[PDB]
Amino acid sequence: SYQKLLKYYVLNALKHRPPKAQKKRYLFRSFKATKFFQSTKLDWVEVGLQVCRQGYNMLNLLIHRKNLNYLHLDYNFNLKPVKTLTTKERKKSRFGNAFHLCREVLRLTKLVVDSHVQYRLGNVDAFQLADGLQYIFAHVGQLTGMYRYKYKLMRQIRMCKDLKHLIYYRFNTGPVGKGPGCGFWAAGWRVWLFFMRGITPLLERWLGNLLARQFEGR
Amino acid sequence: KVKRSRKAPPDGWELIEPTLDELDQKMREAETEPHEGKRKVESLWPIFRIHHQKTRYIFDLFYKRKAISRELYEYCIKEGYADKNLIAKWKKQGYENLCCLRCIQTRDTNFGTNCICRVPKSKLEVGRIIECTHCGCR
Amino acid sequence: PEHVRKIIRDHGDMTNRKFRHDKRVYLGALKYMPHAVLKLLENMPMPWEQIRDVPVLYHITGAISFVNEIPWVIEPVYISQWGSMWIMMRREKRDRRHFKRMRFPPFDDEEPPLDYADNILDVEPLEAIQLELDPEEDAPVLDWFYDHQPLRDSRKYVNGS
Amino acid sequence: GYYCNVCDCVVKDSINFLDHINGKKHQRNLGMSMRVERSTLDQVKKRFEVNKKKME
Amino acid sequence: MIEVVCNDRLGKKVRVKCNTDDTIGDLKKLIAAQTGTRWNKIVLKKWYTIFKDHVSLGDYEIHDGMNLELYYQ
Amino acid sequence: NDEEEYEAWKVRELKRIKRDREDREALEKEKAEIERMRNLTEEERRAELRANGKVITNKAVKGKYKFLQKYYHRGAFFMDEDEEVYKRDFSAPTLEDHFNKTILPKVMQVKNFGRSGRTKYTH
Amino acid sequence: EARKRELKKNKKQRMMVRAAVLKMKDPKQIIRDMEK
Amino acid sequence: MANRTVKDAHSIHGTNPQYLVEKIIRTRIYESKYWKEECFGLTAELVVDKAMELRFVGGVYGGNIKPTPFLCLTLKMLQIQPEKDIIVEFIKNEDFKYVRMLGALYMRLTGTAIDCYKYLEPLYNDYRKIKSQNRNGEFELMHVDEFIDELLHSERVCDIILPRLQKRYVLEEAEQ
RNA sequence: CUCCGAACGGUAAGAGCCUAGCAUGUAGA
RNA sequence: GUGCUCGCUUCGGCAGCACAUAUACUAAAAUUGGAACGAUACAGAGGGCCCCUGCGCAAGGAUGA
RNA sequence: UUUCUCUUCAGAUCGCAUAAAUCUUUCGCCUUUUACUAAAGAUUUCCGUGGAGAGGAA
Ligand SMILES: O=P(O)(O)O[C@H]1[C@H](OP(=O)(O)O)[C@H](OP(=O)(O)O)[C@H](OP(=O)(O)O)[C@@H](OP(=O)(O)O)[C@H]1OP(=O)(O)O
Repeated sequence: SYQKLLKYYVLNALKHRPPKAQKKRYLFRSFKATKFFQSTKLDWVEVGLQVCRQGYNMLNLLIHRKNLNYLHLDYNFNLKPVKTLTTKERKKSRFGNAFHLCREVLRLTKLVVDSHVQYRLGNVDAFQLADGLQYIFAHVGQLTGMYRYKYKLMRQIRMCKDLKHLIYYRFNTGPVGKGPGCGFWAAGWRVWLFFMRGITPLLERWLGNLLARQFEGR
Repeated sequence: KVKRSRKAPPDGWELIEPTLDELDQKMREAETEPHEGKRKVESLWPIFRIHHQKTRYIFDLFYKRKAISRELYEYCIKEGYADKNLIAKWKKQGYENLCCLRCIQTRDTNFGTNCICRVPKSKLEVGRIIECTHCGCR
Repeated sequence: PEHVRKIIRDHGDMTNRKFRHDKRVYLGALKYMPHAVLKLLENMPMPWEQIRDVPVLYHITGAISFVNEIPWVIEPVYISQWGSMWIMMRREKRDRRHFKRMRFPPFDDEEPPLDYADNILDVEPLEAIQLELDPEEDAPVLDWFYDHQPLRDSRKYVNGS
Repeated sequence: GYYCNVCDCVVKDSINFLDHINGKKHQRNLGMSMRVERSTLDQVKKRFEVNKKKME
Repeated sequence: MIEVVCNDRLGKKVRVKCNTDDTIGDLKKLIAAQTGTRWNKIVLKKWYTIFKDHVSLGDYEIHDGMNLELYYQ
Repeated sequence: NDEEEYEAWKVRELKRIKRDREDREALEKEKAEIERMRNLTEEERRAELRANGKVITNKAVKGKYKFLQKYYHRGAFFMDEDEEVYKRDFSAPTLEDHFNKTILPKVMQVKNFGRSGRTKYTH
Repeated sequence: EARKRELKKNKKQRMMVRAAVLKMKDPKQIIRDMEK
Repeated sequence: MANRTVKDAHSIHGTNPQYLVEKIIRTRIYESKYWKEECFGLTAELVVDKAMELRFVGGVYGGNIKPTPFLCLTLKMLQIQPEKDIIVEFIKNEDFKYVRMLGALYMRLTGTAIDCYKYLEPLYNDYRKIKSQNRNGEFELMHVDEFIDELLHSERVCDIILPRLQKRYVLEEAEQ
């Protein structure tokens, strides 16, 4: 684990050239100038639930525009069939690339949001919360089905799995020797933040390429 | 809408409770109201009316009546009950009373950013019809 | 403030509530500019002060509530916070025998939780792992340590808003 | 198998035929039978008469 | 002990490790533990050969790798 | 059996009424149990008192993978139930781990024409 | 590997020929005209 | 046609007008033998006749998803969307049982939580019997108190998922 | 000695009967 | 609506002063008609263009001049 | 005194750390491709950041 962490660290140290470009291009700074945006002060859990509902609504309207009346996401973003579409329909729902990935990403997001909603809605409410978050990053390593759209995940997932045992042998030392150490997401959440920050433009490009095919032509 | 502030309220908070919570109950009723009947945005008029009433009350208490202290005139806005920028808009001589933007000219927003009642009483309301898409401030 | 919630009243309908006219880019920008998963992946409410504010830019039709806020946690205060949390989590793992933290899927298989916490939200236990500090040695780091923005009304330790 | 008189068609199955007259074009031509929500007293009579006939 | 592939062409290619002489209720428990759906809602098929919640596993004689088209109730 | 029905209607009403009050006091009992554990952690005994069980919902009684037996993930989606189907010691050869994987010539990870990965925990 | 594509092309041609044969003298083409 | 009630519907703010039930189970209700009969139209009156003639309280059975006429008729009344007066009349009906059961169920799925408690509390005194079909087809005799206990306290008392009704503590702290 | 992967290369093509969630909002007299 | 005329002239008001100057795919509506390779019955295989899946002018599968 | 607007110049570990993509080379694979593996070089995209006019609240 420490070997892999040091490997990532040194490989980061190498690819480090002084960046000076882009002319200071900022987003969410010109949107508010137009009438397609309005600022507000809304609680964080509210914003998360709003984002999850908006994502589900977007995907549902996508699937409905395609006139597929036999599929369902189920609000955990696990695309569920209905009646064994196998005449000519299973060849019509072979997304593979972006629907898979957007589904995985929104599944992770809605999962974290609903975990904190249960915290506010009377969960364990103790350190069990942070333990759950640690298990959630483990699940994003394994449970969340993002492998197919991108296999480069395994780098950061091995990073998270090594970061795991980096903590327990610093946390589970002394009285706590075997039990589940709830740990922290000081590094996990950090890595996934960097990940999403780097991969936002890929999905911007894929949606720019796909929306024209489902809304303009081919 | 009282959720939390990580501290105790000021001394003169007990006087604010009944009227403030009455207005908050009106807001909660207008928030869970039905959509059937509201044409396109008719549901979003009374929310602005209630917000205007709340700002009116807290402003009359702040220094119009000189009843509320200096802590409440910042702590009531520090926690979410009224708008500071809106009251700053009220400080002007022209901005007497109007909504956010429903009859304004081309402001920073493509439709408007000045006020709902910003139109004049002597020339607006073309012919006889007075209305406003954002707040209906005739 | 509450314009957002009434803007969420429409989830899909037959031209009932802004369904037809407010659909096409309501899908487009919804799928094209996610840019909120990152913000929610970058605007954790800091559970020691889990009452976060989270300013949110929202499209009018209700496409996405984008967050404009950015975290600027002070490095040494940040590290002291997470170290106190480290000690308290070790304490709670040592003392407690039976540890229930296995609520892995929430939302209950197509049960949207948008109720009783997307509302007035009477429940708010924001006193999770706030360590009880004795003001004898921990005095100067007392009143600016259990607040997620300990710089607003400072005027000496904060360059601005 | 099943054959309709007004619909002017024949279905070679049971469930496939059951899903025919319930929303048929000729069934629609026979008359618009949109469910009109009866008055509150309608349920009252539907309860009273059925309690008096079936039970009593 | 047996390894089964609870598969599907809709983002669910799951690998559950089932017992030898076990039932299918426990297999559905494992499929839910690895898939993320309620227990009683899962369905397993192989061209409409709907496996039931009481017929055992060795009864059909499943062996290592026998994939199963997953569906939901 | 009307006399028996009214007798059990209170039997259910008592349990259902007992669950309500038992749920309210549990929030105070949980906080009180932390307070009892607080003083217990404070001045009960310096490594001279446990009053515990180290209870865990599902004990993962693991074994030892032979040489390259796959890392099987149980799946952390349902563990509060404490179902007995989980306690089975998933440390067995599933499909191809039955072999020794030592008599082989040099090594065989997978000849499926996809060996992107390269690792065996040698270092 | 290309033999699969060749067989697929041959099968597609045969299917098109069979469809044309069934449609040219179809019940809607031949037997339908038999009544006229 | 099985889209809307007549021409318009006050959309239940939870999920949707008709889609409060899972889409899978809904599509199964449509592709069903019982959906053939009584689906020609049932607004307010004939629902009463079709309701009392089915003495079961259950959801899905069989290896395939087999909907009971109880569940299908709940969905029929859901698509019909009657007024609250009729539902209150059915809630206060002691002679017929399953009509009151359906009133309670639709009130749970269609109604504010305040009214849910206000109209479901007095159903906590019927120690009578209720017939219910298990998933394996076998029936079971269940008391009505147990039914409402699973309805309010527990989730998915039937195959349907419930839209997260509040805890009694918050409402007791705020209201009645 | 714990590194765990997904899609395509896959389901013959067929004539008779039948049922449906979706979409325009206007020019003009 | 706001503040003011050493105004008419009271504290009822009368007239004037200056600030504020034009939102709106207008309508909560109206009518308008169609498509599953979808289940069912039936015989049971010797060069480019128009389409579909799809992120790549990656790849894949297809009737209609 | 405090903030928001924006045209503008950055070679300061512009950011006491660290994401991806494109192209060109070198390995491992390889049944075709897309997803890939681990090393070098370069160009961009995203989370950003620094220093200088003018214009808007306390
Ligand atoms: O079973 P071990 O080989 O001893 O390792 C386990 C295992 O992690 P790894 O398999 O990746 O090494 C557990 O992870 P999961 O099986 O749950 O995925 C993890 O438990 P957590 O998930 O809570 O982190 C933790 O076990 P524990 O919680 O007891 O610390 C850990 O190390 P140990 O089992 O040796 O402690």
